[PDB]
Amino acid sequence: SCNNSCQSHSDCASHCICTFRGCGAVNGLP
Repeated sequence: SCNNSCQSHSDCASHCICTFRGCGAVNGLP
């Protein structure tokens, strides 16, 4: 779903959590 770096939903999108390890997806999606 979201495979990009970010700190505060700066690069993330579509309700994608952002952390030190970049953005995250749901249900293990691309």
